[PDB]
Amino acid sequence: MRECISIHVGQAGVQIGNACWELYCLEHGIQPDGQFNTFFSETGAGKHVPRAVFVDLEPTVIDEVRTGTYRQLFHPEQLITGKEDAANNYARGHYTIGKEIIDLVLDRIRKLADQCTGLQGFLVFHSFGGGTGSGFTSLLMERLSVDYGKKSKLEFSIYPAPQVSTAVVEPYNSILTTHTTLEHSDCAFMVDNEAIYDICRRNLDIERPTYTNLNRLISQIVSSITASLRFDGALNVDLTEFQTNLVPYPRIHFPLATYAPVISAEKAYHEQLSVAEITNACFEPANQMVKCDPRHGKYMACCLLYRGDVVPKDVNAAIATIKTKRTIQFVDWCPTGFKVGINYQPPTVVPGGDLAKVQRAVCMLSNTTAIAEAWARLDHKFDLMYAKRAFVHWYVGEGMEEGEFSEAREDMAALEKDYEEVGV
Amino acid sequence: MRECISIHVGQAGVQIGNACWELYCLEHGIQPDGQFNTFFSETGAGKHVPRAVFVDLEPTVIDEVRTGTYRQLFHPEQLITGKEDAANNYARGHYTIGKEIIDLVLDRIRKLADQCTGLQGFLVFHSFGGGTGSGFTSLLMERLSVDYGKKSKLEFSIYPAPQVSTAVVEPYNSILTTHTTLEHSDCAFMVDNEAIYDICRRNLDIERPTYTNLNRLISQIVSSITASLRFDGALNVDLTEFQTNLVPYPRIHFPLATYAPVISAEKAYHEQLSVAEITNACFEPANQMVKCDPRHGKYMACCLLYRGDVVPKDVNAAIATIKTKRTIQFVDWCPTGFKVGINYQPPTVVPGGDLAKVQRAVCMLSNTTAIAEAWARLDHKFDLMYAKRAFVHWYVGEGMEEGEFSEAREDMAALEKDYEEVGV
Amino acid sequence: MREIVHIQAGQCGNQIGAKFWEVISDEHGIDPTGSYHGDSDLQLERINVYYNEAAGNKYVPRAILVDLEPGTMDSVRSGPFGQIFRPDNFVFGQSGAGNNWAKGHYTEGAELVDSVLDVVRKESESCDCLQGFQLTHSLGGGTGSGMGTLLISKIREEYPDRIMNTFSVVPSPKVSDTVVEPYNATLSVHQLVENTDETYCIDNEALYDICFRTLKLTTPTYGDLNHLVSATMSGVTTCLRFPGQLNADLRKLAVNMVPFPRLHFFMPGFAPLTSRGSQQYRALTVPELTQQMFDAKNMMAACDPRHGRYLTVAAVFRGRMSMKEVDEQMLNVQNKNSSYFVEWIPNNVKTAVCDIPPRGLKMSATFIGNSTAIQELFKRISEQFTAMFRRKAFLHWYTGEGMDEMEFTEAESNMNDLVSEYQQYQ
Amino acid sequence: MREIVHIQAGQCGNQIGAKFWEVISDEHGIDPTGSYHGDSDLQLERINVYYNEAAGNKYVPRAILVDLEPGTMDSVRSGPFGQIFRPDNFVFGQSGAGNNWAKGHYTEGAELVDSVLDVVRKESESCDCLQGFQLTHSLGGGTGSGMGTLLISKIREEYPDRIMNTFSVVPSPKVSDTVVEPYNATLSVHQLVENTDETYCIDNEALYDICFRTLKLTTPTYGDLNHLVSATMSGVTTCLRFPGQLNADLRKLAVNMVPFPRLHFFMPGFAPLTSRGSQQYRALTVPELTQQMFDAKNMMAACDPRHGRYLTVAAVFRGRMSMKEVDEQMLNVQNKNSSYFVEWIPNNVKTAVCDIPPRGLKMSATFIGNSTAIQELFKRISEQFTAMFRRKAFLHWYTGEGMDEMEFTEAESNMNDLVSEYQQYQ
Ligand SMILES: CC[C@H](/C=C(/C)[C@@H]1C[C@@H](OC)C[C@H](O)C(C)(C)[C@@]2(O)O[C@@H](C[C@@H](OC)[C@H](O)C(=O)O1)C[C@@H](OC)[C@H]2O)CO
Ligand SMILES: Nc1nc2c(ncn2[C@@H]2O[C@H](COP(=O)(O)OP(=O)(O)OP(=O)(O)O)[C@@H](O)[C@H]2O)c(=O)[nH]1
Ligand SMILES: Nc1nc2c(ncn2[C@@H]2O[C@H](COP(=O)(O)OP(=O)(O)OP(=O)(O)O)[C@@H](O)[C@H]2O)c(=O)[nH]1
Ligand SMILES: Nc1nc2c(ncn2[C@@H]2O[C@H](COP(=O)(O)OP(=O)(O)O)[C@@H](O)[C@H]2O)c(=O)[nH]1
Ligand SMILES: Nc1nc2c(ncn2[C@@H]2O[C@H](COP(=O)(O)OP(=O)(O)O)[C@@H](O)[C@H]2O)c(=O)[nH]1
Ligand SMILES: [Mg+2]
Ligand SMILES: [Mg+2]
Repeated sequence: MRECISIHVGQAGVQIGNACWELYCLEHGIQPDGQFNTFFSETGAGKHVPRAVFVDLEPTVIDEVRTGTYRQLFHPEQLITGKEDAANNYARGHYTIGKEIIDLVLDRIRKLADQCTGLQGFLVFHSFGGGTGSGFTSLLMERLSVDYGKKSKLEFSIYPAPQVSTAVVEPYNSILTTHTTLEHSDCAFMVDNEAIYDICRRNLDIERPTYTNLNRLISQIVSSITASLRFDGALNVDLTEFQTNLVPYPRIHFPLATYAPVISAEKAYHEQLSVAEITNACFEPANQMVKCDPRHGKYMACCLLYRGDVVPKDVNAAIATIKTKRTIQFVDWCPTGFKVGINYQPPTVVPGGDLAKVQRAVCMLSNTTAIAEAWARLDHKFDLMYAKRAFVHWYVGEGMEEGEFSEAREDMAALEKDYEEVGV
Repeated sequence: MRECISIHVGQAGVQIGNACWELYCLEHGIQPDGQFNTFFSETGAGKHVPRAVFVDLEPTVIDEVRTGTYRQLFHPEQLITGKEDAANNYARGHYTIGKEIIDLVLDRIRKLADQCTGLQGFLVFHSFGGGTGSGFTSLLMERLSVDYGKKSKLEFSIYPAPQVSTAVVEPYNSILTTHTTLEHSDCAFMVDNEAIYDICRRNLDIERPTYTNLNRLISQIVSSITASLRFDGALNVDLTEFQTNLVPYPRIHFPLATYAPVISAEKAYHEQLSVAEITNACFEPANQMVKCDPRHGKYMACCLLYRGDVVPKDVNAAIATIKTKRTIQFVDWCPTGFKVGINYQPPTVVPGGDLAKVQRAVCMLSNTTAIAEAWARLDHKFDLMYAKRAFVHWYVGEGMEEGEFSEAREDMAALEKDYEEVGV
Repeated sequence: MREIVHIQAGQCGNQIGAKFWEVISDEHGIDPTGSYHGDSDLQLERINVYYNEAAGNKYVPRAILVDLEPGTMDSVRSGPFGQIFRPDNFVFGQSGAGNNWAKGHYTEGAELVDSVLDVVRKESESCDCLQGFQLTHSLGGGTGSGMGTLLISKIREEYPDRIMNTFSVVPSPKVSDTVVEPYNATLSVHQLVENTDETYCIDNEALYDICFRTLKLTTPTYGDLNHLVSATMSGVTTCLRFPGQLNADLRKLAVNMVPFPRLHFFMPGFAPLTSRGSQQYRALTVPELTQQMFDAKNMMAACDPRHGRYLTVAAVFRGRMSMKEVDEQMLNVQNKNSSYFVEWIPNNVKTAVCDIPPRGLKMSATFIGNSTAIQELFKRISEQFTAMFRRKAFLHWYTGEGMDEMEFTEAESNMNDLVSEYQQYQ
Repeated sequence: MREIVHIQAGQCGNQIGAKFWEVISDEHGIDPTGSYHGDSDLQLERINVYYNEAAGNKYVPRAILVDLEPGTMDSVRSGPFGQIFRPDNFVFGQSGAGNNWAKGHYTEGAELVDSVLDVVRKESESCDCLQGFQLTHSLGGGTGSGMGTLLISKIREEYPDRIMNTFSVVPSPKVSDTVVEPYNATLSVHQLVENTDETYCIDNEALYDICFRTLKLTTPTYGDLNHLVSATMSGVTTCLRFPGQLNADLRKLAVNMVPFPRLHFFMPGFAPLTSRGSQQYRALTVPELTQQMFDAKNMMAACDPRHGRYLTVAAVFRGRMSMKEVDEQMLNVQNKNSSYFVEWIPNNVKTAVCDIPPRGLKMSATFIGNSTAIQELFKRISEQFTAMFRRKAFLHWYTGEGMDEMEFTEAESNMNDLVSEYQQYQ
């Protein structure tokens, strides 16, 4: 049967993973003590065990998981630990400390694969900017590529925001990650914290958020992406289809991920929440989950994942309407720029949560030239930093070389050029 | 009926034997006061008495046994004693002090044989490196060979580890034992303490072990080896079959002994513990119960002893998978390199123990060219020691001669050469 | 005599197939457990056309269910009539097709196809006189399109003198359901041009139009659309399964509907289709039925039939009716509107009639049109394809499976030739 | 008339034998205590073929149970039908055979064989007209292989004009069960080539394939595999025990299946074998049964029958059926696929039919094929053996029992000659 393996790497990734697992449990009625095959590997005592890899170089987040509510759910191995974190240092992830743990991780992955009779591939959770999530993740991905080749390697990545950050070596790390996951990862789905905060401010009418809320939101999106593997419905999408439909050229593979309706209990009753409306919301500039205007960019390819009550006719109508709008610009070379997925199973509400129950929800994954601007900004930042050789002694002092940075910059430039070409 | 006699020699051997007997009692419901024929000789009062020979030159371990819990179980003769131990001196075992006790031991063995209507042979427990377990055991074995000839003489031996030891005349003794049990013992099964410790660290997640645990582990293996004599099942293996299947040439007769799954209560629930998985674990380099990499050596012959719930089809599949792997290298001249044994009776849990209850367990006995490296290392150690004539006055002062050592070294060299030849 | 073997491939193919088997089952009085509970001997007389009989008066459809992923077929089995199928006739792989024709046709599908062929052979061996094969699939995906085409190729090679007909769900001009649809469709169509005897072209947009404009249905389900398709499908083979005044046949229809070998793409229609509100308001006359049949709004393809000419149309009527009336109606249509019928083929309309009407209706009809308007669909697909291919957009997914540029160009060439041919008779 | 004496040797031989005696007992309506509880007079008419009658209407199988170790036979006695056997017909030694042909044939077995021969003589003296002997054993071990072969030698010397047939479990190409298997098998096979009239070659891998691919059985037990083997065994002697339209016999089968004296190694099969899930889905027709019979997937040896030619095949049908149909089916197979049948023997298929079908089935069939493909098994064994022998690996265990190198070379020579002979007709 259809089976996939999750990998959660870092602090952020692990946090996201916790939320995801909670959501999954809520969906499939599994208790916190383990009392589906797609995600939960079943054993001979009416016990369901997640099929995930949990990795951190700092033993803190993992320790929390091990002590908390869902400790009996997880295996005592899936949760892997180290001794000291990378500390926002790609070099300490990719070269120095990662090559101590990576083997174990690989072994675990192999074991998990062995336990499956049709592994669709991988879902990986990391962060552009973090020390572990940048370098270690990259290393892992390379190894996976070497091993499996034609198994799906999907990534969920926390992109650094333009006007806000939490680390002053974040441009370097991200750039390095981009350089060394450009020839491995098939899809890298993007979420941005600033964007999420903006969404919270606007749609939810909440202006005192925290990381937990963000994680929950991310988990919803993840669930939507993966809902076709675990339930019936017209147009059952696969993990392998995304690659086919959202990657026109192999270097160009960063699509944005957005969710609608993200709305509180008060204006759920006021709104109709029809299909068309939701679709419209999905394409609105402010509702997007990154800091980019899709008015400044042409949509190459979009993928829509309707979940709940949806008459396909209505969906079609909505799509037609979207096409009609002047705006919402598409590229010349992609007329058919839509993929549609439908599930009978509705979204699931998490107790003590932000979101209310809905009849129908939609998740949109869109690959566009709007991200080019973001990339350019990042490059500029990098240039500003690297011109004075700031922080370079840390990276060079653990493995890296002067020249690698230059190469990375060149690669970024090439990517930008490609994007520009696509735009024409 | 099928009957075998155990012999336990030394301190270590005696310790192992205690554990073994406990395990046996647990299996067959025999109380500590004696209230099966294969191991327990039955008398005319509903009383079951072990069919073993317990020998020590130091009266301490034996005394402990005589005072402890299972004192009423054992006969007041089977437990034999001396006055002073060899003190890590092969010469005081084989020549000086052993020829005082050996006759009595022989008599006891004869008596035991007389009480059987189909003696399959002997199981002997000693230690390469110890004073008694080296020399005395060798002496005993020679005598047995002289007497019985075509009765099975299986040995269970504690091989000295490479990077750790507990005696600084251990190379000599072991070498001597090897020299004088090369033309007598049919099989000499091997366990190494360092390896066991490593296993405990890795699989069990326990890093405060003791000798008792090790003994228990050894006993499990022993039980697995001997389970076919005492229970029903498809593919009932005999003590005589091992010799046939694991000894391609008469000098080459040291196979490694490994057990799976050796796992605690916490990750017994996480793991599926299927047959194939267990088989895979059995062939893994780290899981082996000696300090050798089987990647640096070709498997001549392997023997697998599945115990519990096993569909033979599954076992076959597992074996096929193993064969497929590039990696696990076999010799050119042995294509059929597998022997399979199955029992309906599962493993038995010992109260206050390390291991949890399992559905199915596997014991693997493998004869490989990986042990050649170990032998070479031992030889090197010996050479380093003997070059200065260190400790030789102790051995020469009780019987031995300068020249015997040289002969032993030559023999070892020959063995190494044979191994090399086999490798080609 | 006249056994038909059914193959259903991919998600859409299996889904439509499930509905089709339901409909046929109800027509023959077969319950989901394979028991007969009919009232007429006509129900069993030709049951062998679609069903195979087993011990205990059990009937098992001669259906082969194929997919590269297990989900859809698991759902089918879970479904109402799912237990009626032979378990050994579910043939599936483990890895998906990713909406990728190359995976269906050359790589993943290539690994599975031999197993399917073996089952097919087994079924054909049980036929006293096998008429041919019916396939159900989509053109825009990977499995139905790539794998399905592959199967067709294999079977035509092995059974070149049997009928090979497909019900093929095609992409719709407004609202595409996948991004690589043009590529997949073109790759499939290329193969179908040369390896099928007839293909019924179904457009989901047209079905939605039917549901909304005609049936007045606020909330159509894919199930409901599937039902309509199944009804059309059943219509085609009615004359094999029941008596009549003019007993049609697949081969007969082909003979009358295909004037040149490559022009075998038909627009299907069904009548009557009337809203549940306005049922008593309609008088169910053969003339009115005819009018419905010929109405563009009652077609199931993405064409305006008025933007082309009919080369030939086959009408199959079900129920009691006057042959006089039918013929007169046919004459009237052609005389009145001779411009919409190619002038070089006198009597462009063929009629067949089967006495036994479908459940709940006194009269019904199924329409099959070979119109030069179909060229518009092909032209639009070609435009789309070229828009992508000239930039080699999405192409690495296909070259990575061993396909070359030259194949795509060949496909384009075929398409254009087909369009040119259609334009000739326009 | 036509008494058959059964000998079961070693672990596998005794285990298979237990199952066989169960099956035969149920067929004849004999309960484990030797009491008859049947409904038909046909059940007792020829009961003497396998059973001996004792005081109080007790029936005791003419079975001799042999092993060098007591365990397996103790288990058998403990078993369900174990109490049905004559206690005096358990003949056992005390020391094991260590998977060592030399111990079975020359040393340990030599000490026991006279005792077995005495029992055999005693049984043969109770036969009005003894047809022959049936042996069950494995080829890869020590007891069944070495001891079993020895017994065969002795009995053929004493009863050279009786039938000697064996059901011999052979090693499987993928997953060997012992390390010295090639040596033991070669040593046995050498003797069987010259001392048996027919040998049914059973491969456990093929049985597992049957269980998994055909029967859809997730978790087959050795018991279940044994059952299948027992069913095949019963098939062979059906025509001695029951009436029919074409009454077969062991000797008749031999006559039709062995065109040259040394080529007497058969691939057995059984039909129908259908999953418990898909029982109502199958129509139980003679044609379909025939197809099952001839399907390589339904064979019990480690061969691809399509990689050789059939010299002769014997089919034994059980139940009610049309002889016309049977003959026609046989003709169709040969005409259609004449390349798979040796051209120098017209009418390569022989058919027998017995009216009384096995329990729970209306029809069944047993297939016995003499195919040149069997050479592959022998060739593979020879390769393995040579791989070891050229390095004298494991040889000291055999030389220590008095065997010489020359015997091994002789065995190899025989094997190669056999292979060459098979290749002639290939
Ligand atoms: C005649 C002797 C004989 C040789 C042949 C080739 C025979 C003939 C036919 O059987 C009688 C085949 C048969 O008519 C079928 C096609 C229905 C079918 O059964 O063929 C097999 C594969 C075929 O080998 C290709 C088979 O294994 C086999 O043995 O076939 C797949 C199977 O899937 C359901 C089905 O498709 C060997 O004993
Ligand atoms: N959405 C979300 N973002 C997070 C979370 N935790 C960290 N981040 C973001 O991730 C980035 C920091 O990377 P971390 O994952 O914390 O770093 P790490 O992977 O543990 O690497 P080191 O700590 O450097 O070894 C920042 O952009 C944070 O805002 C979380 O729980 N949710
Ligand atoms: N596994 C295990 N090893 C033991 C045990 N006791 C001793 N050993 C090992 O055996 C070796 C020492 O030999 P002993 O058996 O103690 O010596 P002995 O046979 O009594 O000989 P002497 O004391 O020299 O007369 C060392 O390698 C120990 O680690 C035990 O209970 N279990
Ligand atoms: N009419 C109809 N169309 C369907 C159905 N399921 C999928 N589709 C259509 O089929 C196309 C997608 O192909 P699909 O069969 O799901 O992909 P595949 O499994 O790779 O062949 C799209 O045009 C969908 O609108 C269905 O049940 N009915
Ligand atoms: N089919 C089947 N094979 C068996 C059985 N028992 C053992 N075997 C097979 O017989 C061979 C081992 O020989 P065995 O009869 O146990 O040795 P023996 O007692 O020395 O003759 C192997 O190939 C086993 O797989 C059984 O009950 N059924
Ligand atoms: Mg961290
Ligand atoms: Mg001591």
